Amino acid sequence: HPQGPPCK
Amino acid sequence: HPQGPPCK
Amino acid sequence: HPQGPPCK
Amino acid sequence: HPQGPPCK
Amino acid sequence: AEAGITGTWYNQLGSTFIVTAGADGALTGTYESAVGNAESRYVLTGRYDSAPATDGSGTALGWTVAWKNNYRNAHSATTWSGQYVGGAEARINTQWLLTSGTTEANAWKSTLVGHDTFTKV
Amino acid sequence: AEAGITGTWYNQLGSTFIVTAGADGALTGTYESAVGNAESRYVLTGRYDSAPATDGSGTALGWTVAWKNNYRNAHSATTWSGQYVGGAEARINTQWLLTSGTTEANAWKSTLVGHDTFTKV
Amino acid sequence: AEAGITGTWYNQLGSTFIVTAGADGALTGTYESAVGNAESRYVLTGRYDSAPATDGSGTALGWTVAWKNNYRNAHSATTWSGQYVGGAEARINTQWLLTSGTTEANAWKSTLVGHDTFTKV
Amino acid sequence: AEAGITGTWYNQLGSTFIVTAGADGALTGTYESAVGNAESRYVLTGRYDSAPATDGSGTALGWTVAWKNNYRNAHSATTWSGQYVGGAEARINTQWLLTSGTTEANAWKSTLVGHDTFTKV
Repeated sequence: HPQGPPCK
Repeated sequence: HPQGPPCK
Repeated sequence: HPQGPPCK
Repeated sequence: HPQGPPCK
Repeated sequence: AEAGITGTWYNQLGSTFIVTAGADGALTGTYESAVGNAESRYVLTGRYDSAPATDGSGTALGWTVAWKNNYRNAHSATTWSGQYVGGAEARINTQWLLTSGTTEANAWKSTLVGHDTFTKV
Repeated sequence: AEAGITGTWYNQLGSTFIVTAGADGALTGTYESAVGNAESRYVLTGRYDSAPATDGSGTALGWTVAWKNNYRNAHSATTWSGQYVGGAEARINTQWLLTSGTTEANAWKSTLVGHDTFTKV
Repeated sequence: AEAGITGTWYNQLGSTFIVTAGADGALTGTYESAVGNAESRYVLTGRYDSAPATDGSGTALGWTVAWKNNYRNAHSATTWSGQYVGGAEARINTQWLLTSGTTEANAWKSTLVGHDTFTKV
Repeated sequence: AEAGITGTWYNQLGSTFIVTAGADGALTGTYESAVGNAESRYVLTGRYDSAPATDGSGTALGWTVAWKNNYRNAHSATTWSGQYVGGAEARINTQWLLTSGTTEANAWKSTLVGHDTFTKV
């Protein structure tokens, strides 16, 4: 989801 | 508060 | 999830 | 309210 | 959505909100508090998913109202987050957050939470 | 407030939001998701109390972002409700609601709740 | 309250909760998920204001259910916060928070928010 | 979890909560309001996932406190929903709902929402 932290 | 029901 | 409505 | 911080 | 959203909506407390859903996701309108007298109107601005749906899902949207106009300043703002379900009996089901500006000592108690269901009738 | 609000804000997840607070309560800007690449920008619109304060209270505000742009459509919208505290270390403390459009059977699980603290650094 | 609270309550989704309100504020009982089959029962524990009221206010209460029993482990817990209004048509109006255990990367999306209205019928 | 949960936890406001996590999901203890004087203690009861985890997820839990004891009756109850993350720096991250008993006319404003992070230090 675009509202989240980086996924990294 | 303006968001409430009537006060009546 | 157990908190939901029937799935039916 | 008892859930709040100190009032101090 | 969009055309289905544009119009007047009423909630279970007697409030009325009139909005226009723009082609690209904008939501603009006014919120009127009960009684329905002039000074009960506040500006509202929001956004909605303009491209929601092969499985009958609702359309997500949200809007904000700052409770200040030329008759009242309640030093607070409310945001409504929810979805629009159209059809015979269309409705917008929402949950809202009302935050008042407080000093830092009362910040912990600054936000109320509730829910509203709006219908066209 | 207003001048103090206008600018770039960052939250603890790496998101950036740039906003302009208009004279009469409008909030307009863009929200950028982490990574910081072009396609991570979404439009935001909101309102704030333009006349907040002889007791150092914060300024109530709220804004909405619909998660759709020309690269992504997450079929959801988030609204942030909170207050702006200015000074040496200004911050906007918020609670948010993220609603996804669902079918009626999954409506009960459509909204997530969280909180974000934004700083200028 | 207390005697008025003790009993079976049903919500708009088809869930049933049976509770005993103890003299000193305890709430103990079981929550049953729809269908109504054995394995749909979970333990609930909570508290309520045992001394609520010369102005017809409701009785504040809250309870928690961890979604684990001997047939299911949904790795989550829900808490309901609300008030009991007794009379001809008694009801418990609540707002709830459902948190799932997540890894730290998904912690931001771990809690859902909703509301339930329970009646004796 | 369980053994990791049992103990004293402190939040960023100066409140202290001491709990025992029972083998089968029970949470029992007391919550102490700031100052730390006798009459600041309230009973708490809750539940947690006793069988959480090959991917380092947290343990979901929730508890309730009715704000009544033999010195105070604040006619309200709070429920905390969150998860326990153990390790060097264990913490319980929560969101809470505080509902006060109101008359039906003020029911719309009966619940506040917030979040708390508890640590062992």
